[PDB]
Amino acid sequence: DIIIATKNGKVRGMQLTVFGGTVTAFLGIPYAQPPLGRLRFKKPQSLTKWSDIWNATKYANSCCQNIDQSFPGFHGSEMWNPNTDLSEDCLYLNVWIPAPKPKNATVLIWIYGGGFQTGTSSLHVYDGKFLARVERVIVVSMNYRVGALGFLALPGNPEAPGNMGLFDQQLALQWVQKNIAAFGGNPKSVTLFGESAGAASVSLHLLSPGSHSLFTRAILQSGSFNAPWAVTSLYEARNRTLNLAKLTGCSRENETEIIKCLRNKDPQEILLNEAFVVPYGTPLSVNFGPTVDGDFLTDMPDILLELGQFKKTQILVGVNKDEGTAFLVYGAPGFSKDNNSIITRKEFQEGLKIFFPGVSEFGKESILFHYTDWVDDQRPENYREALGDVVGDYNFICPALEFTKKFSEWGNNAFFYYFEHRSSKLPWPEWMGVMHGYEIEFVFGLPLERRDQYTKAEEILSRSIVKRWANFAKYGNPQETQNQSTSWPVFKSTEQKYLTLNTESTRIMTKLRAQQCRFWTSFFPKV
Ligand SMILES: *[C@@H]1O[C@H](CO[C@@H]2O[C@@H](C)[C@@H](O)[C@@H](O)[C@@H]2O)[C@@H](O[C@@H]2O[C@H](CO)[C@@H](O)[C@H](O)[C@H]2NC(C)=O)[C@H](O)[C@H]1NC(C)=O
Ligand SMILES: *[C@@H]1O[C@H](CO[C@@H]2O[C@@H](C)[C@@H](O)[C@@H](O)[C@@H]2O)[C@@H](O[C@@H]2O[C@H](CO)[C@@H](O)[C@H](O)[C@H]2NC(C)=O)[C@H](O)[C@H]1NC(C)=O
Ligand SMILES: *[C@@H]1O[C@H](CO[C@@H]2O[C@@H](C)[C@@H](O)[C@@H](O)[C@@H]2O)[C@@H](O[C@@H]2O[C@H](CO)[C@@H](O)[C@H](O)[C@H]2NC(C)=O)[C@H](O)[C@H]1NC(C)=O
Ligand SMILES: O=C(CC(c1ccccc1)c1ccccc1)NC[C@@H](O)CNCC1CCCCC1
Ligand SMILES: *[C@@H]1O[C@H](CO)[C@@H](O)[C@H](O)[C@H]1NC(C)=O
Ligand SMILES: *[C@@H]1O[C@H](CO)[C@@H](O)[C@H](O)[C@H]1NC(C)=O
Ligand SMILES: *[C@@H]1O[C@H](CO)[C@@H](O)[C@H](O)[C@H]1NC(C)=O
Ligand SMILES: [Cl-]
Ligand code: NA
Repeated sequence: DIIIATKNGKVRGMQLTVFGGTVTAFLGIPYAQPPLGRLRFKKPQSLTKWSDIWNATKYANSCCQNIDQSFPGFHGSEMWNPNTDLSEDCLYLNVWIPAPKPKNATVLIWIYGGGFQTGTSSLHVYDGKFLARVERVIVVSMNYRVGALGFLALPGNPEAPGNMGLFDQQLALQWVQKNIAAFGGNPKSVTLFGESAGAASVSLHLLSPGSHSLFTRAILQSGSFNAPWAVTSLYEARNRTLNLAKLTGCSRENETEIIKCLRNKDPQEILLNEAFVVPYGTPLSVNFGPTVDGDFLTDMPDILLELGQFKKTQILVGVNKDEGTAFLVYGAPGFSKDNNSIITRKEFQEGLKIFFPGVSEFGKESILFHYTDWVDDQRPENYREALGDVVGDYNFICPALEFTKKFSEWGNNAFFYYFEHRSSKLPWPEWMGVMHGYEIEFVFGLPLERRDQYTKAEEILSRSIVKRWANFAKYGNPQETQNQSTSWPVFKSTEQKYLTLNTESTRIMTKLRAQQCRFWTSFFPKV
């Protein structure tokens, strides 16, 4: 038996058998007063100490959220839905520590994605035991409030200031600082890493002064705050809030009176209305997300980035080959996970109307013109592939490249990756390629388990990525130094070198999506 004394009370863990060794796991440690009753929509509050032994032996509740439902019984979408009860009582975190207790281990903290509306840390693909076992790092992950209960904003009004989920994350970073030593971790070697909306969270911690001292380094997988979906303007945050207050019968004049009305509604009353606070959405709609609150974010983050106002440290940044395709089956016409989704030129034009609803007719012709310079005119997948690339280049790749250029221009080492391996167990059809979210299982080392029917090539690749990520955490340099690997060069503005990850041959390339990204980053803003 292992029991650890944390600054708030004793916690009891459990021991897991991994790869013929042992990992000690502490699942569901509370790290904040439960945000219930009058605490709804507030920043997380400090935890009251307990005298007993807390039995952190099962994953805790996941924060309230809407469950994905487009494909009932389909593992491709259900692997992402929560696997514990939904409750507002959900501010818990998990800790995996090597066996035996390490002396001064580097800590990796995971922040999951889910478009700031969904997510939970108990997903199978976020299991930190393999990293603990294989690399002797400590893995920490936390749950944070999502959707309206996590990001509803009437800015200035402390009854609902916005960024609550971000502050949840922050409080858990504070917990690791205050307690990870007791578990044998080094609070001075802490690396945030997250994917998608989690990677945008990580990026906002680089800007938040409150977070500057809570971590060492940062890994952004398929996400950054400069992505078009990542920050809600204060105008939209208030229209979205008033709309939700109308939809629930909570419109009052005194803005503080609205919040107490919203606090009396049931979580499902709010959750059911979240979809309609936007009149016309897109599949990338983030109805309740980060805002410039003047607390976590002291100014519009793009100004902070451009004027070097962020934590100076190393970053690891990267994207997947086919980021956009996932969104194509959540709304684009003629697309389906059950057929090859060959679409015509007309269907592609309505696809753009879906993803760019408020963009001029001239804007849409420019996208079309930029993305229909056929290598082979006769290829009938042409429009299908072009539409996924539009959505992927615009929503993930180009913003991550622009983030890495601007960040590295202030002198810190940056490393960029292009993940282009399609998991042999990927349940979505082949036309969807190397989708959003399906490098995570490689980062967490799931293919290291030989019983899981990943290929041998996948064991090698995951083993190399795990070593690169751990080396980045431990030493701020993502090399694999022992197995004649390709050396991973720094991303410099005036060359823009990146590393491709795959099974066949890891190579160095330059200026990824150069022409696409000039279009989206420089020209398209003018339309
Ligand atoms: C655990 O290790 C720290 C040092 O961690 C390293 O330095 C960090 C800045 C960061 O770069 C990490 O990735 C590194 O692994 C020890 O901290 C030192 O403690 C002495 C004690 O007198 C103090 O004088 C130093 O200023 C501290 N900082 C450094 C940088 O040396 C810490 O003592 C170690 N603790 C245990 C229990 O092993
Ligand atoms: C700001 O919000 C208003 C109100 O939104 C409407 O009411 C909400 C409760 C919710 O049900 C939304 O989906 C509604 O659309 C928006 O004004 C509406 O815009 C639509 C556009 O199709 C129009 O048909 C309605 O008549 C408008 N209703 C009112 C009362 O003005 C407005 O567009 C939002 N501003 C944005 C999104 O920039
Ligand atoms: C690919 O499928 C889409 C979606 O159709 C659904 O899935 C199919 C596998 C099959 O089960 C259909 O019966 C389902 O409706 C097809 O697009 C639909 O086309 C019909 C008729 O043209 C139209 O009424 C629907 O609104 C369309 N729905 C969507 C989401 O586009 C598409 O034609 C199929 N493409 C190919 C190449 O087979
Ligand atoms: O995952 C989200 C939000 C997210 C997104 C939405 C639809 C399709 C794909 C991803 C997102 C929205 C906006 C900006 C970035 C990411 N919601 C809960 C729910 O739908 C689950 N997701 C869908 C799957 C589809 C394949 C892999 C990714 C996850
Ligand atoms: C914690 O778990 C141990 C072992 O299963 C059990 O004996 C003990 O009663 C539990 N304590 C509490 C407070 O649940
Ligand atoms: C709104 O309510 C709060 C709390 O009751 C009060 O302090 C504030 O003065 C009220 N504002 C207005 C404009 O009535
Ligand atoms: C390097 O290669 C050996 C076998 O040749 C393998 O067992 C080991 O896990 C590899 N390490 C990494 C980090 O790829
Ligand atoms: Cl054509
Ligand atoms: Na390429």
